[PDB]
Parts: sequence; C-alpha cells; structure tokens
Amino acid sequence: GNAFAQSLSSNLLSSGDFVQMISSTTSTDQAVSVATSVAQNVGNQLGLDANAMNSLLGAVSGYVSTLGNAISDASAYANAISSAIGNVLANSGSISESTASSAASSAASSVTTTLTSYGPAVFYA
Repeated sequence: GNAFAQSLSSNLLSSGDFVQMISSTTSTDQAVSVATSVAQNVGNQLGLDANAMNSLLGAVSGYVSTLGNAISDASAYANAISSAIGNVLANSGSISESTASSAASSAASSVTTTLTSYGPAVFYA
C-alpha cells in the first residue's frame, strides 16, 4: 500500500508548485512542517487517535531528517512521507472504504488547493 501513496506523493512532492515551496524554505527542518501538514489532511480523513496520530506523523519527521540534504528527490522525500502514513494506513487494511483512488484524490486535492488557491504563504500559517 505504501507504493500507492508513494507514487502519488512522489508527483505531489516534485510538483512544479509544491516543490517550489519545499525548496523555497531552504531548510530541511522547516520542510518537515510542510510534509507533516499534508500528512495531517490524509490522516484526518481516516480519523485515528489524536495522541497516536502525533506519534504516527512523527515517523516522517524523523525520516526526513536523515534525507534533508537531498530533498530535491521527490521519490526519496515522498518515500518517507508515504512510508510514515502508509504504515498506519496499511494497519487499517485497505485504504478508504474500498478504493485506492478517492482517498488519494481527496487527500492530494487538499494540498493542491492549499497552496495555489489560497496561496503559498498560507501554508506557513
């Protein structure tokens, strides 16, 4: 299941619009905030425990730290993000009620709008 999220995230991370913000931050430390922000939207749709979600989302936060020098690689960068959320998502069984398209489409749609529709700076919050 990680491949599903990794494939979609890989393209979203290298997005000519998304990647711009990730590379604009010029700091792996701040980059974690973005990755964690997008992951929250995906996990929110699934629910999960508030306390558990914190530890789950922390997976990528620590994984990226290791690959902060080379974030230009959407596959590598997204690999951690997708691996983090994919871990908890996989434990639930099958993504979404019964389709690995609606969940990704909605989850990815949230980020798409939350960057160009409202603006990049809006991400910083």
